[PDB]
Amino acid sequence: VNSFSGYLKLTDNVYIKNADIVEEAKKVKPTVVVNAANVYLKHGGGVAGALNKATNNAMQVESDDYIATNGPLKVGGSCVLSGHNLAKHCLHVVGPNVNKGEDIQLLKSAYENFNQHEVLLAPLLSAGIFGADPIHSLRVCVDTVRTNVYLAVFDKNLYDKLVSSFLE
Ligand SMILES: CC(C)[C@H](Nc1ncnc2[nH]c(-c3cnn(C)c3C#N)cc12)c1ccc2c(c1)NC(=O)CO2
Repeated sequence: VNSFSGYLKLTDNVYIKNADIVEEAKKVKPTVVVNAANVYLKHGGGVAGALNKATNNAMQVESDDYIATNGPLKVGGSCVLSGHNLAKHCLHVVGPNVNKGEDIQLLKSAYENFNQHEVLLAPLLSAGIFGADPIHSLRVCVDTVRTNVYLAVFDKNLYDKLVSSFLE
């Protein structure tokens, strides 16, 4: 149904909210929820672990079957799979992990995957333990994505910092 509510409008197509992406998926029933994935789709921590646990491991079982037959994704790439009980589809997107020395330049390619979907509920790519500067990740999102993106950032201080920085 895509019933998003309580978001701050940053640009004509980018919205942000201080919220857990899992709770937003349950409330919104979006057509697409984005997972902040790794190349072998191992959903142990961060956003991926939170989405997988909310599907009672159904996401991991599906992802393991996909990987066994197709092999790993590339950094900056994506994969559409079932959204299970959270969404119609899950778009698994691999942002670069700069704490593991991956190229930050690939974050544009990661967000470019969103342009295949009219509307998406998504997290901030490459932020948290992936190590990118969260203000830079929001700028790449705004400059790259042309479709409607609703960003859920589950940290009040980080949310207030991104909004404040964007309004400068
Ligand atoms: C920047 C953070 C605010 C963001 N985290 C989140 N953002 C939005 N909804 C969230 N729910 C939870 C949650 C819910 N339950 N649990 C046990 C967790 C956890 N962990 C976490 C979460 C974040 C964390 C790690 C990341 C990425 C983004 N991006 C990447 O590319 C990979 O690494």
